[PDB]
Amino acid sequence: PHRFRPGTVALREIRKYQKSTELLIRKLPFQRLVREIAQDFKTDLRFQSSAVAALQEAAEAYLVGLFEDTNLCAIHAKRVTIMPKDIQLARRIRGE
Amino acid sequence: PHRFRPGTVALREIRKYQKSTELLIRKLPFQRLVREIAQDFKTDLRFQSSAVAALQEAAEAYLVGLFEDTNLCAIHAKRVTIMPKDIQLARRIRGE
Amino acid sequence: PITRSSRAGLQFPVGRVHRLLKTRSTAHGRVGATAAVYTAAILEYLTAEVLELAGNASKDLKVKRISPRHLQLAIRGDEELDTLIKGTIAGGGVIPHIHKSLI
Amino acid sequence: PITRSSRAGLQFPVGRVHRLLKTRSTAHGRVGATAAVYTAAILEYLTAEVLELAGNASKDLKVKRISPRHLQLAIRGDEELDTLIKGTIAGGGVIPHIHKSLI
Amino acid sequence: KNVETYKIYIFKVLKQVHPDIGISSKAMGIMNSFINDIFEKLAQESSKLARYNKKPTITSREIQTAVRLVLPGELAKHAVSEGTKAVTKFTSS
Amino acid sequence: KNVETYKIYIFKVLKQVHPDIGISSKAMGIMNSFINDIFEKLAQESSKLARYNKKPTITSREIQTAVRLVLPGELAKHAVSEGTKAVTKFTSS
Amino acid sequence: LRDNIQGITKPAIRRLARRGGVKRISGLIYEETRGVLKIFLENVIRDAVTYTEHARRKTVTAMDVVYALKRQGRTLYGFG
Amino acid sequence: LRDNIQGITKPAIRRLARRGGVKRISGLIYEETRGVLKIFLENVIRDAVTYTEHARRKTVTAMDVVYALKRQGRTLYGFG
DNA sequence: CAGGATGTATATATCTGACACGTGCCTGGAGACTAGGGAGTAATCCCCTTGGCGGTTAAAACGCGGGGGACAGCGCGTACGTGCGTTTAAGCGGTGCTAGAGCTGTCTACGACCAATTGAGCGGCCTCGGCACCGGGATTCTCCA
DNA sequence: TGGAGAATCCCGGTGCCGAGGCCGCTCAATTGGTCGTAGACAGCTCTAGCACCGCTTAAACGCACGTACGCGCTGTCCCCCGCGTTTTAACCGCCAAGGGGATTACTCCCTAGTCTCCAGGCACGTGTCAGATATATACATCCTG
Repeated sequence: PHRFRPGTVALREIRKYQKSTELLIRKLPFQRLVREIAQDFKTDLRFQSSAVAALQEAAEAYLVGLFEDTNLCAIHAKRVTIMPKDIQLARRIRGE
Repeated sequence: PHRFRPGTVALREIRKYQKSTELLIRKLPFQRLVREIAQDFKTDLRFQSSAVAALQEAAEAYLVGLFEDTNLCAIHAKRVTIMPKDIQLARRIRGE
Repeated sequence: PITRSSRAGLQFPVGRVHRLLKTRSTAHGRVGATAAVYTAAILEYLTAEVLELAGNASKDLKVKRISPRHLQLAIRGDEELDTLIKGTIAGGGVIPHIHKSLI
Repeated sequence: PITRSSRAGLQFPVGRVHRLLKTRSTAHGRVGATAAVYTAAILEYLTAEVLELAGNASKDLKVKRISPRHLQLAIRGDEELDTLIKGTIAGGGVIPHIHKSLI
Repeated sequence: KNVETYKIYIFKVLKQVHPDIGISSKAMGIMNSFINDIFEKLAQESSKLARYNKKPTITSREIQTAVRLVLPGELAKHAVSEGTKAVTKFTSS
Repeated sequence: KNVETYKIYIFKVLKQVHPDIGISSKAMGIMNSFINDIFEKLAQESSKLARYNKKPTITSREIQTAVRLVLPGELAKHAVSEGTKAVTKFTSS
Repeated sequence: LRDNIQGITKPAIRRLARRGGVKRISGLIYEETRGVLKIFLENVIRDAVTYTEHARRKTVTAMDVVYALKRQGRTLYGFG
Repeated sequence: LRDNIQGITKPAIRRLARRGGVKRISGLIYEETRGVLKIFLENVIRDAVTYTEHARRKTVTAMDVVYALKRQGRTLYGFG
């Protein structure tokens, strides 16, 4: 069997997803989530498709930046595995 | 001798300086530093005293906030002593 | 002649806010008096809230006068005002807090 | 009729920038034509810089067309433009960077 | 020249809220600066809203939307309620 | 309706800088948004400068100072030089 | 439209982390990321819905989303 | 003027860290803090001098400093 | 526990400058009237939203082996806290003065406003080449040896 | 290194649809002229920013001691990673329905502009009292035992 060492495939995905520019979250679940969230502010809202697309790009960019900061925090604590404490520290420093 | 354990006077100083509102940096050295820095942008500049005072308050508030973030980072790495890497991480996450 | 502030039940000046809005309007824009009443009322409400919190903080410290320290305590003690007021208060100091693991 | 853009040697429209400034000026303010020329020159220079970096990035990738990926690479590859342009480029991706300790 | 401020109105509000508590000059200046900042933010948001909708007139609707955008949560809700009450009283008088 | 954008001028600048290089529509939209953002920042800074000194007129000096405030470092230096060059060329004609 | 927050699957969060350079991901990271994303979307959607309601519209336009992102210092290029 | 950055003495930096809740301080923290403070002052003073030069003045006023601080999202209250 | 020293907390008289108040005046708010431009409302249409159905593969979900990373424990030596003698420069007070901020007066360069004109710019249509997709060959990287 | 094997780069061929160009038309830039205005400059005043000197003393500094903490090393285990098999719902494609957003027209009403009047809000001046200061003093805490 071509059993790879734990981490090699992770590095391959890291290299592959950094060179691509496609959206990573599935479109329909994100659209459903956006509609559910907007249901709390105003009922029976209609969403333009470009609005959902822009929301998806914004959310993905925000999450990528947050994960970059989280990885920095994880490296700071002499770890390679990110943890919820890392995300909490990153968001606290950013002022969120 | 009343030799205190290290860190007790540190805690007392933390308690004492947090309840006060006085400026911590000496006024004259800060004024000299501000004049030296401004010498690079325009020669023979005069400084209103209130301008130097406002600069001092802004600088002290900024440094206190930076040290709060640095302490957060140091506690994250399971340490009580802040290090330059903590300041660097804080300034990186803040976007500085 | 009665003032617009008295007409709307506000301590803040409706006329001055209207004039400031007209001065700050871009490209010969128009401003209604109702907008001035709304803005004056909201400024008065924010003043009342911040002053109430500051007076509570001052009373907690057994001091009869509001100081920048009390303003800092009141602003950082309320989540909404902390979110709204991100500026630096000169002479306000910091809220005394020490981490659990630091003791 | 020689256009102001041709008079100032700029590709960008001086007249349109002047009109935009006039309809953006607050409180019936005045705008001089020199301000419009200066602003048009600034916009043209920024366009030229960004397009030069993007074209270099596209040439490095052996393509004849600039895409949002090349714009992202050009913007984040220059410190000054990175500082100036903090917005999110849709479809730009991220600059490939793997931290040293992960290998 | 005379410099216009909000000190008198802040003092009236303070006497309404805390009749027996005074305010220092530095605290009064800080309050005036805070009110100026809030007014500037509201005016900027109202101008942006007017520009977006191609509506040259700024009315109570624009101020309400600016308050909802700028002020956070329950503070925005209570501010909107106070503004609505003030506008209703002004129109009824 | 007619939507006014900088697409033609951006294309002209590109053909001046890279004659043989083309550009996609999405990149054009992104660049147009970027130019609009920069123009908005410059206009806001110029308005603040005019308000601060009680000058109702926004002349080239206000734009120059707003650029020194907004663009960073060597980019600001080159932009100021280019703007001064264009202003001199416009005046000399 | 209920509890569609689980629609952001673990592979999707893993891909997002991989694009950001993350090598290993803990178990609770998915829940933490879902909460953070929900908060961010709540803020942006609230601002966009306020913009839409002011314009007396019932359709949330992409341009309102661009404005909402611009207000919070997260300018987006390409949709406006 | 030269080497005036050393006028921000180590006791002053220690007091600033104490106000920030710091219990233990490293040796290189003083030089790091001096560099960071120099950068911050460079930015603020550059903006303030730009504002002063626009007003055709040679004297930097508190208004210029306040505007420079406001531009960088560091609004200061207590000086106008 | 338990005593010794202690810095901080508590109480009180001093005063002292900082806050609340009184007065001139002048500038901005209020009242009234006019013109007109912008907001409110209604009708229309068209395309842009939502909803639904078939298929079906590519992705998500679930099991399972397992090895590598997180974390606890221990030693250790090195850097930082603490206290003291001392001196070095900051702070207070005063003085001496001149650069420069601030207000006022002119007036001429310059920008707002309107009308006519025309050419630049924008919307719609067509095409062909650069880029994307599918498949294969060669190149590079990795685990196990 | 070596080999076996997977991943990826490259190389090609074909398609396909998006960019660049062309044309009608439109509406805003341009030019000319007038008229007000504001900012560039000169001038005077008077305020404070700079410089200096003298003295005091509190803080910075250098040093010596000690000990707590950062860090390296080792072991344990548990928990994500990699891979295989099942399932499931996302996406493409197509079709229906309707609703609401954008446009146009009418109306009317609400605000800018101008003039007059007056009162309230802002510089200037004054009294007195709440808190900072100095001194005395109680008390809960740290440390060493």
